[PDB]
Amino acid sequence: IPTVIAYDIYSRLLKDRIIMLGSQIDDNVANSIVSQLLFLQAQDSEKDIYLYINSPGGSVTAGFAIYDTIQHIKPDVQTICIGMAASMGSFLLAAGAKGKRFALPNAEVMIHQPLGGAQGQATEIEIAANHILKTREKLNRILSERTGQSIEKIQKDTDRDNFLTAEEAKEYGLIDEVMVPE
Amino acid sequence: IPTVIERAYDIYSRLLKDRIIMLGSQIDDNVANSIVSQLLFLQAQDSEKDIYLYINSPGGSVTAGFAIYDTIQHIKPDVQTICIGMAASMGSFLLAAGAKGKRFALPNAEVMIHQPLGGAQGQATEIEIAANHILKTREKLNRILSERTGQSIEKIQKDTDRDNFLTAEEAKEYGLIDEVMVPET
Amino acid sequence: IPTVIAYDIYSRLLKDRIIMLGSQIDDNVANSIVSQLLFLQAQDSEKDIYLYINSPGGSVTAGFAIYDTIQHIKPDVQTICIGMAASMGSFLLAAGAKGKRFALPNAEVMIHQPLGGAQGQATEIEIAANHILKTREKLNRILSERTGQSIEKIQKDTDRDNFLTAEEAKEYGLIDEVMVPE
Amino acid sequence: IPTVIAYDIYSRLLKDRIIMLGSQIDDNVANSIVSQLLFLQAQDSEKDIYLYINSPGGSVTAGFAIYDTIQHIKPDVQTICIGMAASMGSFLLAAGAKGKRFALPNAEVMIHQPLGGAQGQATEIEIAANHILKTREKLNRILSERTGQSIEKIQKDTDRDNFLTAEEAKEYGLIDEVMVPE
Amino acid sequence: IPTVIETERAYDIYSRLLKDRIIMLGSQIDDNVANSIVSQLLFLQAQDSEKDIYLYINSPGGSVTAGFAIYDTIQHIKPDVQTICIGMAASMGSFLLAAGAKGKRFALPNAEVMIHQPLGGAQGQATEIEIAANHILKTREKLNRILSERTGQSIEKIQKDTDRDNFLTAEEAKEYGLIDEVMVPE
Amino acid sequence: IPTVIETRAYDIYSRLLKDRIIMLGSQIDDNVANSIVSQLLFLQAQDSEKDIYLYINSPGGSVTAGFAIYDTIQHIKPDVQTICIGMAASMGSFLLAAGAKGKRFALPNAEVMIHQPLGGAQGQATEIEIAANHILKTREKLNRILSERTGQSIEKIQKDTDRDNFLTAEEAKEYGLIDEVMVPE
Amino acid sequence: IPTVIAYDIYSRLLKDRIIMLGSQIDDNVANSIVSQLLFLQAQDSEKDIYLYINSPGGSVTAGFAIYDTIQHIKPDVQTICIGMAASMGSFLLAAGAKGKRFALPNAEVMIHQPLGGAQGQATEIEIAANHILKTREKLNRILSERTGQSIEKIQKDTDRDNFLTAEEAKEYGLIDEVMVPE
Amino acid sequence: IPTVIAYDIYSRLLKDRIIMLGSQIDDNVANSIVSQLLFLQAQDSEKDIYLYINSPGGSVTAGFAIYDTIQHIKPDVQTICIGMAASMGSFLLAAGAKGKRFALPNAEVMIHQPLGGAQGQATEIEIAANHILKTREKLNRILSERTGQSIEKIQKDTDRDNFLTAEEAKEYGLIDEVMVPE
Amino acid sequence: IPTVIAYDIYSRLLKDRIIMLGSQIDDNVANSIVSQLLFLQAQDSEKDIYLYINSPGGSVTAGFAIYDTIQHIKPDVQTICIGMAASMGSFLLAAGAKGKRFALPNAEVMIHQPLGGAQGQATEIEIAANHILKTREKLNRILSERTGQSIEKIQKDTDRDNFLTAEEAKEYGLIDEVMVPE
Ligand SMILES: C[C@H]1C(=O)N(Cc2cccc3ccccc23)C[C@@H]2N(C(=O)NCc3ccc(F)cc3)CCC(=O)N21
Ligand SMILES: C[C@H]1C(=O)N(Cc2cccc3ccccc23)C[C@@H]2N(C(=O)NCc3ccc(F)cc3)CCC(=O)N21
Ligand SMILES: C[C@H]1C(=O)N(Cc2cccc3ccccc23)C[C@@H]2N(C(=O)NCc3ccc(F)cc3)CCC(=O)N21
Ligand SMILES: C[C@H]1C(=O)N(Cc2cccc3ccccc23)C[C@@H]2N(C(=O)NCc3ccc(F)cc3)CCC(=O)N21
Ligand SMILES: C[C@H]1C(=O)N(Cc2cccc3ccccc23)C[C@@H]2N(C(=O)NCc3ccc(F)cc3)CCC(=O)N21
Ligand SMILES: C[C@H]1C(=O)N(Cc2cccc3ccccc23)C[C@@H]2N(C(=O)NCc3ccc(F)cc3)CCC(=O)N21
Ligand SMILES: C[C@H]1C(=O)N(Cc2cccc3ccccc23)C[C@@H]2N(C(=O)NCc3ccc(F)cc3)CCC(=O)N21
Ligand SMILES: C[C@H]1C(=O)N(Cc2cccc3ccccc23)C[C@@H]2N(C(=O)NCc3ccc(F)cc3)CCC(=O)N21
Ligand SMILES: C[C@H]1C(=O)N(Cc2cccc3ccccc23)C[C@@H]2N(C(=O)NCc3ccc(F)cc3)CCC(=O)N21
Ligand SMILES: C[C@H]1C(=O)N(Cc2cccc3ccccc23)C[C@@H]2N(C(=O)NCc3ccc(F)cc3)CCC(=O)N21
Repeated sequence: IPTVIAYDIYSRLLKDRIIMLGSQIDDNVANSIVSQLLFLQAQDSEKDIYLYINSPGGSVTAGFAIYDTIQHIKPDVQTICIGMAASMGSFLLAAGAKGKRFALPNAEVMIHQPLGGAQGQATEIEIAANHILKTREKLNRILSERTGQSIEKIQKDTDRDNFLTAEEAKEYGLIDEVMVPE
Repeated sequence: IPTVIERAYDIYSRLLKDRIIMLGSQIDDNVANSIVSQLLFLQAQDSEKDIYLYINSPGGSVTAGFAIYDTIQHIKPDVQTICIGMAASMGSFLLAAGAKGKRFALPNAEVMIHQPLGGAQGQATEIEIAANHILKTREKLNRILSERTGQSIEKIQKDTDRDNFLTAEEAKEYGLIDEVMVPET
Repeated sequence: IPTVIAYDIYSRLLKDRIIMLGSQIDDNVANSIVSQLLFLQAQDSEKDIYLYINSPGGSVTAGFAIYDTIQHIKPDVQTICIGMAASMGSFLLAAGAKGKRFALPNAEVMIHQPLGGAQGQATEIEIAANHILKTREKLNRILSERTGQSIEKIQKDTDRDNFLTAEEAKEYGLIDEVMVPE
Repeated sequence: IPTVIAYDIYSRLLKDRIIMLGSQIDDNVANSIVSQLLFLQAQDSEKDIYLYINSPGGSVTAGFAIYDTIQHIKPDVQTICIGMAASMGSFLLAAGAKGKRFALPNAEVMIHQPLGGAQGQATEIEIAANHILKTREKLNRILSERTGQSIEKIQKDTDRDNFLTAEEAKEYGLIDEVMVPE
Repeated sequence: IPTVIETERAYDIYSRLLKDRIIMLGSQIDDNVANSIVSQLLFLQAQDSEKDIYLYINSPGGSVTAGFAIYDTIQHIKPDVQTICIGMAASMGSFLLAAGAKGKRFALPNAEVMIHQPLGGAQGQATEIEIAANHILKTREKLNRILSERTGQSIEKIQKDTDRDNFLTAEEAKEYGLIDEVMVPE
Repeated sequence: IPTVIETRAYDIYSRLLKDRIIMLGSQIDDNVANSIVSQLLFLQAQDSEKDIYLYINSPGGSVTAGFAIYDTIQHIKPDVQTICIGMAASMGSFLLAAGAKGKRFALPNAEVMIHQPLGGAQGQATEIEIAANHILKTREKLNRILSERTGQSIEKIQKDTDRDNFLTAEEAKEYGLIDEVMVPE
Repeated sequence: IPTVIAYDIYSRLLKDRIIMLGSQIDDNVANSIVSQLLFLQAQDSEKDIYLYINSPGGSVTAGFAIYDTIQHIKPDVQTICIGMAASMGSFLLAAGAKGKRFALPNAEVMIHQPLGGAQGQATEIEIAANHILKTREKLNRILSERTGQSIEKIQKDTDRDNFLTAEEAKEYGLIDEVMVPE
Repeated sequence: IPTVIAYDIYSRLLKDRIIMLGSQIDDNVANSIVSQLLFLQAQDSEKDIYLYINSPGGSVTAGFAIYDTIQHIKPDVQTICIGMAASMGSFLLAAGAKGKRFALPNAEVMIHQPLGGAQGQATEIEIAANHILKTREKLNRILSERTGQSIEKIQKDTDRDNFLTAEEAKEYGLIDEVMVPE
Repeated sequence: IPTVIAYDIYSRLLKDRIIMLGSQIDDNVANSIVSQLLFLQAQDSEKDIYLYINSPGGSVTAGFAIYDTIQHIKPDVQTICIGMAASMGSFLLAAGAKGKRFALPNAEVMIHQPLGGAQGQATEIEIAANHILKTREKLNRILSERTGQSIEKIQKDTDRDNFLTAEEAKEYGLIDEVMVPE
């Protein structure tokens, strides 16, 4: 990772209120992004923040740590998909400030239902199944609110992996604009 | 495994000549296929004479256990069940499935009952299908166990929530067996 | 495996025209079952054969080796599900002689779409995908013929794992009768 | 982990009296949090401290190192659940200053009985069982004091994994308020 | 394993011993070993319900439930089952040595007998560990009660003497009541 | 591990060491002992009169590494307070008991565990005898010191450490392993 | 292993009352040798048995199973070392009938103390040590009786690995004669 | 391994007094060869035995079990090297009856010093070193007697791997004749 | 490893002429200790150096690098055993300046013969054995000189692991004094 003069390149972007979500979402990545959001709010509660998303998704609870911190803070958080946003990464792309959710033209967006597992006694499997179904209902309700699509349509469209172009993601309501090059 | 000469037989084949079938391992499809074949063979040799099913098993596959269960109910001879050592999980289900009045345990045998085990990985809807299947399987097992023990389905559900170890005398009181086979002085 | 006097127990059942399909279906299992079917036809071309099925399925081509040998020979092949018939095992259960397909009352039948995999260049993945889709069409067409259900219904009902009781399998047309105990 | 100007982002939050419990609880995590608590008390014995919790739980003794240090020091320790608090993480959430325990709206709280293991001679297994049962009695007694729920209710409600929404965690007495976004 | 031919029938050496009513318990006790020994005991009872059976024990023990399959079959059948320890009888092997017909439990002079409490494990939730602990404690109570009956020692003494590995010579096993006689060479 | 900067940058543990707090927060091996011994000797050189605070959250470990720490504590002039937070087990509980008389503490929910030493021996009969004699002499040395520091008899310590023995903070005070439970205001 | 006509070659030697101890001594080898000794006594109570020893030793309890069976039975058991007899193998060589213990001229005999191990609590290590020391005292006392050497000399001479030629083994009293070729 | 009518091919050769040493020499191979030698002596004490050698050698004590049994029995044992005789295999080739040691023309003979290992305390390494040096002295003394070469020459010529043609092995005195084809 | 103000704790002790030998002795540890000794001689050729020993020993040549550097330099090197000094660690403890070799009261000292290994040809094993025996003679001669015990006594007392208390090590001549606490 190069240095500019001294900042590593990512720390230099954070100085200009750009946060990089560029990996699988796990608790470490979420804790870092949450801390960056809270720090940027403290530096300036009015100026936009820019969340770059190039992520295959990951942990749903880690993604909700980021989601709730975005909604909590005062500054608008713009989202921009570059490369790919899949699964919980596409959920966070849709969670950006209204009118300020973007993708570049060749970015890939993918939506699908949550994944998990359960081993053990029948009653333990039932608890695990009830939990993942309730988690899917929670994700679909918020995605319905942020896209304008019905919960029934989101349920059908996420039954299996669903790949969208940037223009399809705009038509769906996951983003507001394709950022076309000059 | 030793051989006896009467015809030369391995010791298990010699017991099968006297209508004794050994369920002495974890229940998998291979064990079930062997026991099903033995039951059908013994019915063909003599449709009236009892068969003796020895059980020393920690259980195993529910579907493999139902292959044995359904074959026992299908054939004409009574199938006596005897628990020696241990009958756990699907092994205790099969012990309870013997001919009425002919389900036994020796005095220091261990019987254990509990809910079925399994697992699922994948999409939420795949986990839901797997959960619904294992819950329906537990309902099926509990209904039959209620019929064969005389206990209510509600009681069987409570009593199998966790591992429940029974002595031979406790298994008789519960209705999983009819008698403890006490040794002659 | 016990001996009866001298036959191993499975060879004794074959003397009474009973074939055991009691394992995952691979080429070795199929080759054995095909050989047994051809031998039994040669011993007596008129007397029924009994195919016991307790199988989680397996290879589709190995299953079609058994299916085509059943249809080729002159004797009726009865099928009986004891324990479980899943995937290609349920296909073979449905392939028995009309009126002579059975299950015992607590036997489990499961139907679902074929599984596979492909790695490599885009064009290699396309060839593999086209092959498994054509295989699914072939399975569904034959299952429609043997059950009386439409291809559209079979496609919907096999999208995910679908567990049937013996009575449900009779209602579906996968078997003719539940063999209830005296 | 980015730098702000020089602090790593987590060290910058600690300058504003924010401690991150963002991983599984082991002795290393506990020792670090204990040290941070004692340092912040020394800097200012009156000003609140903020404990962020995004944790699946972990070691009960490591969790009690954190619990007893929170109760020992003079400043109030606010707790906030973001993402998830499970097992000993939910215990620590409930341990925050009365009136200053929070969750964000989509945070997950899970409560369950302690896990462990025992191998060896019958008398060794008896010692291990008695120890884990006494540990569960200690956890339930403290959680009863902090939630207002009876020990009998906590015992029943933690027999298996019990997932709570933020609002359910407030109703239970694990938190005081859901921190709703403006 | 060698073959012997008697005039003509060919036997592996262990099958030839079984023809003379000798059963070999010569390995760790698991369900497969127990199923074989149980089958041999039932077969020998059917061949002759009156003639003694000889159970050779050279075993480090093993599964308690597999051992109780053997124990209960010994008590069930009509013939006396002599037990003889050669080499070693440890843990559930020493329990089976003590279970032979009264007056017909033997050891050769340099055989090792070891007694100790049962071993096991549990992993999982507190309530699962409690169920596992209660089960192994009840199993130890059952073992100790039977060993008290077969040796003449009190349950309190058996509990103390099996807290840790306790190695006995053949003569010490006789003094304890685990065997009746040391078979001293002529 | 976070850094604190005072108008000097310290990792948080180095900042605690500036206030004479040493962290024994892991399994005791030679590396941990060498670090703690160096810290004790440095703190004595900085101030020979001011108390040192040894935080203990440890499952124990090496007996010889623990005796490196024990002997350094007794050697130096300053009193070393000991405080158990979380857990002190095995050699960690021995070191808790080794703090300055009247200055051994535990927080209320801390766990203390005492047990006999663990080890191994492999080889010829005479090599096993040497190893056994050594671990028995090591146990007697530990028990003699624990008797001195708790006021309990060697025979009581031997009985109470035969198997794992878990104590609450209040039980550890009653036993003489600590002087006070540090109750919160 | 070749067949002679039908016996495998070892079974043909057993017909002539020759038992082969030709491997490491474990419980399986001891059970086999014990069974062979008891069978040979039953076939002929008067005729000598020949125990061939080419063994590096092994389990002390398995070796004592063989030793006690040799002393129990009525026939004399000659011992002959060919190749090597080490550790418990040399103990069994010395245990043959008085006057009928042999080695061929280039055979190797090795004597040494018993090996073992213990891991666990100090009291467990003490029990293990006391047991191996008592086992060594028993072995050395029997070797003193069968060689004519003092217990003190046997203890000194077995402290470390001690290799003997056939002639040295005769001089020591471990064998009676070197079987020199015609 | 084919059957002739019924014998496996090696058992058929043993019926004509031919023993195959065709593998690495370990105790199992030695025990088998010793048993075959003793059986053939019992069938006919006067008729020659033929020992085929195609072996890379192996255990020195296992080789001495074979060597001493050859010298013990009354029949002459011819040796024939076909393929290769190395290390203890070349020692056994040289041990055949005087005038009846052969090789086929393209057979390879290799001689070299014994191999072993020693691990542990200085005094244990010393015992192991003294043992392997004494073993080498024993091998060299016998090879000197059987070849007519000096012990000093054999020591020098076996310091490293020394490969001989059949004709060179005859010149050395390891064999008596090269068996040239008709 | 903590910092004091800036030095890591071990570098701060080196500033006060204290060298820590606190691990197994390998070439890396020896090279570091040798460098520290040469640096301290340069900093002050007259002032004592303090070598702390808590070591299970290790490489004999690495230990002799340390030993010879101690004897080469002008300053007295005090040695102090804390925790344990075993094998080459106890050799180095005995190598400190006469009158300035110490142990704390509960420190363990263990002496024993050198360990090693050799695998290969007889002549390679002989070279390895002669080397380890010469190494033991060199160690014993120096230990006799430094303790005042005879070489014969040192040989007997190091045949097996020999554990000494601090007081016993003083009686033996391995240290001069037990450093008793005030
Ligand atoms: C265009 C707009 C926006 O959409 N982004 C999102 C974004 C994030 C990461 C990578 C991107 C790549 C391509 C396109 C947009 C990317 C950030 C950008 N910002 C800047 O470029 N700021 C100067 C700046 C950048 C880096 C730096 F180190 C210093 C200054 C902040 C001000 C602003 O309006 N924007
Ligand atoms: C709102 C309140 C609170 O609940 N927290 C907890 C908290 C912790 C971690 C992440 C969170 C994310 C979302 C919401 C609360 C979060 C900390 C916060 N603090 C600040 O935001 N302080 C400015 C600040 C932050 C970071 C920084 F680097 C400099 C200043 C301290 C003063 C205070 O009242 N609060
Ligand atoms: C009842 C009917 C049938 O449905 N089967 C299928 C079947 C196969 C495998 C296991 C089964 C278990 C339970 C129920 C049916 C089973 C075989 C059977 N046959 C026999 O039982 N024949 C005597 C026989 C069996 C075995 C044997 F070794 C000798 C004879 C052939 C004649 C016939 O009509 N039937
Ligand atoms: C029909 C024709 C043929 O195409 N085959 C090939 C074949 C091979 C293997 C499996 C097959 C399965 C299905 C269809 C053909 C199969 C062999 C068959 N033969 C027999 O069926 N011969 C009786 C026979 C079979 C087996 C047996 F054990 C005894 C007799 C030899 C005589 C002959 O013309 N044929
Ligand atoms: C109360 C007393 C004591 O018992 N300890 C032990 C201790 C050690 C580790 C964690 C603990 C957690 C909870 C309770 C006691 C803990 C240290 C403490 N000290 C301080 O708190 N000193 C200010 C201080 C701390 C850290 C820091 F970075 C700066 C100053 C030194 C002065 C003193 O009397 N004490
Ligand atoms: C007593 C009754 C019974 O409950 N069993 C069940 C049983 C099965 C396996 C092991 C057992 C061990 C202990 C006790 C019962 C055991 C079988 C037995 N049978 C026999 O013993 N038959 C003679 C026989 C057995 C074996 C053999 F090889 C030859 C004949 C069939 C006739 C009969 O009524 N019984
Ligand atoms: C007492 C004497 C001695 O025997 N040692 C050896 C020693 C080494 C390592 C750990 C030990 C633990 C306990 C006992 C002795 C220990 C070093 C000590 N020195 C000091 O303590 N010097 C102040 C000092 C220490 C550390 C530091 F960072 C700064 C100054 C140098 C001056 C001196 O005479 N001594
Ligand atoms: C002496 C007595 C007894 O205690 N045993 C137990 C025993 C079992 C296994 C190995 C043993 C080794 C040493 C000593 C006893 C051993 C069996 C023996 N039996 C025989 O020896 N029977 C002839 C016989 C044996 C083997 C054979 F193949 C044919 C016949 C049955 C008749 C009898 O009273 N006894
Ligand atoms: C010479 C004497 C003896 O010391 N042995 C021991 C022995 C055992 C194994 C390998 C040996 C190799 C070399 C030298 C002795 C060997 C057995 C031999 N016996 C025979 O040779 N018996 C004929 C025989 C052997 C094998 C066979 F298959 C048929 C007959 C039994 C009768 C007898 O006195 N002896
Ligand atoms: C004695 C002579 C020499 O043979 N060496 C080689 C040497 C190298 C490494 C380790 C050694 C250990 C023991 C003995 C020699 C060692 C270097 C030494 N030098 C110094 O000691 N220079 C002061 C110096 C050393 C280290 C330091 F950090 C500062 C100054 C340079 C000047 C010189 O003549 N010599």
